Amino acid sequence: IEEQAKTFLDKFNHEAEDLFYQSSLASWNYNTNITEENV
Repeated sequence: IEEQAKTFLDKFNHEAEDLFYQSSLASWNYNTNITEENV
């Protein structure tokens, strides 16, 4: 349960190294220009 808390707070990362960073690399491109579509 505690490991299943540890690993699900580590395997959600397998759903979200992309779904953070490919939203966070996408958080970046708001800032090179006056473009809001990025925000």
